[PDB]
Amino acid sequence: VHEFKKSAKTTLIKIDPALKIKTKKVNTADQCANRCTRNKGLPFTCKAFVFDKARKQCLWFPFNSMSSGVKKEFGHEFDLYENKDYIRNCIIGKGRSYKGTVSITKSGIKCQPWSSMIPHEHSFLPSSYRGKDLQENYCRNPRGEEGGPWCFTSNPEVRYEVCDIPQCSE
Amino acid sequence: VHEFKKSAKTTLIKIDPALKIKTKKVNTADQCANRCTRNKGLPFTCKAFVFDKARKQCLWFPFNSMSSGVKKEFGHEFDLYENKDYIRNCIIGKGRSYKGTVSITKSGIKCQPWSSMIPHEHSFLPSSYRGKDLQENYCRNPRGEEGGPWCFTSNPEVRYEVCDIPQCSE
Repeated sequence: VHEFKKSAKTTLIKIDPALKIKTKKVNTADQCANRCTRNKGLPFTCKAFVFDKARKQCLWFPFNSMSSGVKKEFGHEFDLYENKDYIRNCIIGKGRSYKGTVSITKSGIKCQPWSSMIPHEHSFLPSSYRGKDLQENYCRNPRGEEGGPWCFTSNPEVRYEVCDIPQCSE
Repeated sequence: VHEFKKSAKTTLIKIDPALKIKTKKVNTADQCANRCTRNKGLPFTCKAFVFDKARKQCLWFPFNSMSSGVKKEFGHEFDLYENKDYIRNCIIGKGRSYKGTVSITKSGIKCQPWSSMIPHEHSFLPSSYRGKDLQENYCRNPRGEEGGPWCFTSNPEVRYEVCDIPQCSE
C-alpha cells in the first residue's frame, strides 16, 4: 500500500457516468490496494482507490486526481490512494506541476516534511501555498523556480537541496 | 523485488568517473531491493541495484540502464533491478520507446506474456524486435503504430488491446 500516494481525508468525485467505478468492502485498506495493484476483477485499469473507512469499503477508479473531469473533496472517513504508475514520475519544464512521491534530495538526504519546522524553519507551509501539494516530504517546486523540485533537508547541516528527478524529455 | 524491472545476466558500468556507487554483502537479491525502494542509508537517489549471485552482494546505483553516464555489460552472475519510480511512466509521442511495467489493457485484462503463444499465437518475439523490450507481459509499441503501447490479452476472447498509458505533455 506504500506503492500508492496517500491523501488523507480525501475522496474523488466525477460527475460523468462515463468513467466507470467498481466498489466493495474489506478489513484493511491494504486489501483495497493489493487489489488495485493486481487489477484483479476490474472492468478497467485501476489508477486510484479510496478507502471509505466509515463503510469499511473500497472505491476503485480508472482515474485519479490529476484526471480531467474529476475533483477532490474532503471527508474525514476517506483516505485517497493513487497508484504511482499513473502519477507522472518525470518533469515538465521547471517541474512546477510535479506531484510525484520522490522524498529524497540528489545526495540522498531524506526530505524534511513541509509542515515541519524541525530541523529547519521555513514559510513554505501548505496553508500559505495552495494546490501546491506541499504534503509529507515530497519534492516540490511551489515557486516554479529554476532548480526544479526541491525540499528542505532532514539534516541540520543542510537547509535545502534540489531533488534528482528527470525531465520527461529525459 | 516485485517493484523492480529485472534484467538477467546484466550489470552496469559507469563511464563517468563522477557517478558513485555503494556495495555490501548480502544473502539475497530480495534484501537489496528493500534498501533501495526505501532509499535507506544511501548517499543518493537509488535508481537501480544489481545483485551478484556469485559473491552475494548488492550494488545500489544513482542511475539505471537509460542514464547517459552508463552502459550495460554481460555477466552470468549479475541480475539488474531497475526501480519503477525512475523509469518514465508516461508516453512520448506514439510510444515505441515506452519501457514501463504497466501490463494491463485499457479495460482491465492482464497482458499475455510476449514469449508465450497461449492464449494467442503471434510472431512478436524479442528476436524480431531488438531494442523494443518485449519482455514479461509489458504493454509495448514495437511498431510505433498510432494506437499506442498495446498487448496480447490473457483473455482468449480478446487477442490484443491498447493500454491506458498517459501522454507526457497532455
